[PDB]
This record gives sequence, structure tokens and C-alpha cells, in this order.
Amino acid sequence: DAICSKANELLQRSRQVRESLKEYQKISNQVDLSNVCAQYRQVRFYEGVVELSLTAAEKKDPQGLGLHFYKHGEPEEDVGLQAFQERLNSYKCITDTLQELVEAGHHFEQMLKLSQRLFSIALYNWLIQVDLADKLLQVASPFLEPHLVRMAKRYMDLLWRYYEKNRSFSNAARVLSRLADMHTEISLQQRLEYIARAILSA
Amino acid sequence: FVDSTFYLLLDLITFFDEYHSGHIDRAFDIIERLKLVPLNQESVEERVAAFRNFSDEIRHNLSEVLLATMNILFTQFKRLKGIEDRDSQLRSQARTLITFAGMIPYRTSGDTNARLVQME
Repeated sequence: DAICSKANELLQRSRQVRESLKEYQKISNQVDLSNVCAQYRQVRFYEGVVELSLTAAEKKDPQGLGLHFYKHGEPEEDVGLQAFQERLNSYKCITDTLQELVEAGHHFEQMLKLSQRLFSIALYNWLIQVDLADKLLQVASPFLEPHLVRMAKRYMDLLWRYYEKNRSFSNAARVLSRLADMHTEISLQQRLEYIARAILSA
Repeated sequence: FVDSTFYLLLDLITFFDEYHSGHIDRAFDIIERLKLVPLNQESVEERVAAFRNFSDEIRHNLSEVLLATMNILFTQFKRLKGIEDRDSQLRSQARTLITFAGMIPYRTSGDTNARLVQME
């Protein structure tokens, strides 16, 4: 409450004009942060803001409760849904901020180079919606591989992504085979193109 | 037959002269003229069927034909700066070529290091 008001002031002084940034980092938490975030951005503080949002997300949850919630994915309390809903809001904030960026690289690499498996999975999901999916191939993140794998069964794009993703011939081929065999309607011409591709990987 | 292989060898050689010493664009044109390497579609396989048939002299030469193609193809298709830019072709060409190379690596010296030039 009062602390929050102080935080707004903390940033506000920073709006007028390194230190205030640090002071904000200390304060960071919740919804008021949304308004506060716009303020951080004013003096081009995109990169720091993301870590900020992420750290906050982790700070509330510590830790890994949401992951359990997803596993069940139950509508019931399960592990508590509340943690999940809360983080997503923060995640949306991170994505929302990412969009505004469009010195682009420094901001993005920060997000990717962070250890958060719901975050990245969410990020990817965010990317697919954008049809950013091609960019996905590029992402190095160790989180990415499991993301593709789990999602693997407009998933076809994910798979077109996947076989392409696998530099390795063997892995790539196995996927296209499944691609061809798959139960979603895909023309035979493509089914064969998959095989032609898969066979080539022989 | 004897003369034909002769001309092919000469054509390949002129390709060499112009390969390096610049003239990236010219090299593709000539290589395609050879009618050895699949520029078109996935007809890469027909290039397989017609491969074993190839005379011993040419069968040997193909290694460099490939990789010359993926080179010019690479350098020419250096991602440009800032309109009609059909990057797609000279891209499809690499693809068909790679499928080709993929099909005959065993019947080749053993350098599918086309891959190194292929990517960046």
C-alpha cells in the first residue's frame, strides 16, 4: 500500500531523470507494476524490465507450483491454479512488452537466456500465435527441444519446424515418417514429399 | 560419344575459369547448361537414375560440380541489404542439389561438407 505508493514515487523521480532503477528493482511486485512498467520503458529500460517481470513471477510462486498445476491441468484447485493464473498475467506483460520493442536483440536474448521452462513454453506459444514460428527454429534454448517434442502431436507447422529443426538426419527422418503416417489430412503428394525427404535422410 | 565427353569436360573447365575471378552469376548459368545437376524440381532423383549411366570420366567429376553450385549459390545469395528480389530461386537450386548429394554420397568421395557451405 504505502510501500507501493513509495515505489511509484521511486520510479516517478526516475521518470524526471542508474540508482532509481535499482530502487525499483527492490520494490517490484504485482499489478501496479503494470503502470509502473510503462514508466520504466520511458527511459528505454526494456531489458531490465523483462528480468524484472520474470523475477517477480518467480518471487510469488517459489517455486514450481504452477508446473504441477499444469501437469494435472485440472480445473479443480489441483497444485493451486491461482499461481498459474497469476504468472500468466505477468507473462502476458512480458510478451506485451516484447511487442513494444518492435537494439531489439538485447531485450530478446535476455528473455531466452533465462531459466524458466513455463515462461519459455509460454513464449513459444506466444510466438506461434504471431506466426513467429519460423523464428522458433532459431531459438537455441535448451527448453525449446522439449517444447517441440511435447507439442509435436496447426501442429504440422510445429513438425515442419521439427524435422527441419533436427540437423541430425536420423531424428529428422523419424519425424517425417510419422508425419506421413499421421492420422491430420495431408495430401499424398505431401505425404510422399515427406517420404522423399525422409528417405533422402537415409 | 568420345567427342561428347570431351565437350563436357571443356564446358566444366570454362566453368572453372569463371568460377572465382568473380562472375558468380555466370557460373550458375553454365553449370545448369551442363544438364548434369537438377536445377528444376525434385527431379534430383532422375539425376540419380541418370548417374550410374554416366561415363566413368564424368561420374568422377560430379563432386566438384556440386559445391561449386553450393558456393556461387551461397555467395550470390549473400543476404542483401535493404522491388523484386527472388531469393527463392538460387535457393531451391541448393535444395535440389542437396537432395541429389544426399542420394549419392556413397558413390562419391565422401565430402558432404556441402553442409558447411550450405549453412551460415
